[PDB]
Amino acid sequence: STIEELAKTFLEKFNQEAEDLSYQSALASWDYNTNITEENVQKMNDAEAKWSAFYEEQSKLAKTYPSQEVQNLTVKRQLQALQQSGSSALSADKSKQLNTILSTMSTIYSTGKVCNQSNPQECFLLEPGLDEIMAKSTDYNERLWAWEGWRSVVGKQLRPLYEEYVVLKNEMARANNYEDYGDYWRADYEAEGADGYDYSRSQLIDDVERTFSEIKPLYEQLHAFVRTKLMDAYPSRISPTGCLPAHLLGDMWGRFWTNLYSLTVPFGQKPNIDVTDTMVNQGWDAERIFKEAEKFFVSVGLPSMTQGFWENSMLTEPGDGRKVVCHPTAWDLGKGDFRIKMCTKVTMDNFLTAHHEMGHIQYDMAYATQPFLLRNGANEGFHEAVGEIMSLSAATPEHLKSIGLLPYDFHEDNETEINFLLKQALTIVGTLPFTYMLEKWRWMVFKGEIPKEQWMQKWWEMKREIVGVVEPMPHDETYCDPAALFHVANDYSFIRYYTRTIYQFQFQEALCQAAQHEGPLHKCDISNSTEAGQKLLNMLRLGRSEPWTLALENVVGAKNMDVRPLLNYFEPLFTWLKEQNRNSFVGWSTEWTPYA
Amino acid sequence: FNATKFPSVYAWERKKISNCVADYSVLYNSTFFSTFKCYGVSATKLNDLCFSNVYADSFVVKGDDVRQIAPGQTGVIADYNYKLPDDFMGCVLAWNTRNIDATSTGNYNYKYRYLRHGKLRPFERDISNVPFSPDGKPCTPPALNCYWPLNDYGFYTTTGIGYQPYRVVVLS
Ligand SMILES: [Zn+2]
Repeated sequence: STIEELAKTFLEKFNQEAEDLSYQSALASWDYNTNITEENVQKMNDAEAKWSAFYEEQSKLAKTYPSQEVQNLTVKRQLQALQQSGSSALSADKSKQLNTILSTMSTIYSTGKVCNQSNPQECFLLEPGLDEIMAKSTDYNERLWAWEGWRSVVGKQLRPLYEEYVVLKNEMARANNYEDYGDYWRADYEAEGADGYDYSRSQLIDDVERTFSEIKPLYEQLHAFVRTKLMDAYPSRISPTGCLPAHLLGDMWGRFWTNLYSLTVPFGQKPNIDVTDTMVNQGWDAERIFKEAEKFFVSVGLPSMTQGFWENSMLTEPGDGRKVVCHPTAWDLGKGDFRIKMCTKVTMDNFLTAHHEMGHIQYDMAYATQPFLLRNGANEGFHEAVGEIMSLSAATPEHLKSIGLLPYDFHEDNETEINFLLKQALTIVGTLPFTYMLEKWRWMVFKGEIPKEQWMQKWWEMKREIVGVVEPMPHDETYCDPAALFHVANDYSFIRYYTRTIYQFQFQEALCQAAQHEGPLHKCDISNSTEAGQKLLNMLRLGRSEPWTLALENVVGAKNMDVRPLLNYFEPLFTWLKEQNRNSFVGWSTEWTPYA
Repeated sequence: FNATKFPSVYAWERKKISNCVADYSVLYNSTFFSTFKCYGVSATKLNDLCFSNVYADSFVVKGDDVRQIAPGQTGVIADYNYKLPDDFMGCVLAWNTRNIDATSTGNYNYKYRYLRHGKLRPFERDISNVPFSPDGKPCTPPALNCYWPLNDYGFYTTTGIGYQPYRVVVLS
């Protein structure tokens, strides 16, 4: 008969059963996470296995219904989202091979050991010691040996598995009538709709590069100031005009430069606002912190939190001795249940993180009315971009003075603003070229353009071409450099960070422009202003029911990514940098390396 | 008066009350009632309107579905489980039962229907469990393209605010 009724009935059945299986799995996972034992893992694994089995058996069963004949965009979008499942279309033995390869890869990454600098008994692993030694040490040799040893272990322990895994993934993708695995990854941004609202995945490469050439001048203006401010730290080790060595960025790989503030400060004679004080004296707690966050959010015009959030969610370290990780997170378990799991403290970072997580929970409640298969973000960047503008707005001195944590006669000093802007730029700007490089290299690998024996060398070339980072030691083809990263050993996408970084500042510029704020954008607080909240909520509710271009157009006014707000945000910082740099800022030339 | 056991939607309980006068005036200082609406009258004509030969319809639903028990309001279960008339209006009273009808391990004793051939007229009750086929051809389950018409709700204790078991009574 007619295809439409068949598709409608199948979608209704799928939603019916998913709405129960997902909730059971989420509840088991939460029960395990709140109380760690040797018995909750079995329940969690049972629920996860049941849900995965049902999803795999029902995903590639409606392929009998063609996707070309559907007339509504709703049903067509749901069917398109459901059809792409993965390895289930392949043979059982191939699926088992892929699963074994993935398990071996994750296991070999998780249990890394590095043991040098003394008699070899002390094993630091990664999480206990390497993060701290990277984030606190000011010695060259320690960081260099840690970097080289960790890579020489993990890359040579992981490379053959990836070598076979890329081939098998490409074959599996070809089984689904795609052309490569990278196309499957970038297919998330494929969208169809009206005459001018459509977006082809092949256009993605065109967009991402086009914006980057507009960020190049500001980034370099940062890249100079850091370099010329490391002469004070390391006397004759980093080149006057050369690329920054990889292991001096304050992190293991170089994702963030946030730990270099102590070495590079504009004015050390003046402190920052409320840095870990006045809350001990005023006598606050977690409940008051969350109450103030809720007050700030209702002052804009967005709905307040439900009672179940206060009743079920834990907001402090348990007093019964139960072991938890309690890494702060916001859980949406389905059936209208939203929770926040976070161990509280009386620092400022907790104060801002409460607002950030409350913004994700606001996004969580935004699109709860959409059907099950579309309850997600517009793409992989919107969800993270929504929650950071709240942290941006909360840290302004106007709100801190309004609350009462600051004296009313404390003026906005000249040095404090530029200090705040520099600290923010030390984190936001520096993460874009790295993400762009990683995604481009992985896409090129999956494309098959680069042969099998020329992988690693080509990778390092991009390091000198986009981000301006030079390898500290030579690397042959045996290594697998990206395999050391967590997001690559357990395969995940990466361009979502780039998209999030652009979208968050687009959103903030639009909202503040709607807030009738005169002056710089760094003093923006949307408090006592409902227009920004109304405009943002006008977009939050869509979910994934419309192509992401229309979702972006509803607040910013444009249909693609624009980078003008990001440059406008750092305008005083830009002028200050151009004034201070009477030298450098003349780019980098890719011939200087530490070893030659 | 009240019972500890409540039926489902497509097996809604019907009670006929006659030769009785009730007030239920306690609703002034009654925060226990989640929602209370009246469509036919606004209590203005209560002085000159005595109650006789009334019907009480009782079932258990979800919060998001309480708005569906009203004239119009197409929804999903308002056309397949319980259809409201356009003229005969009484009152609707729905209250929360999270603390008694919800268990932390699960409660799957309430079912509902979401597949049917043809619309539902007012006061129409469907019980038979016949396999649903979108193109005729009486099926032999579990054959392909031959679905089941029933589902279970699954109210738990730690759900949200609209995904909780609400007991609903309609007085006609
Ligand atoms: Zn987040």
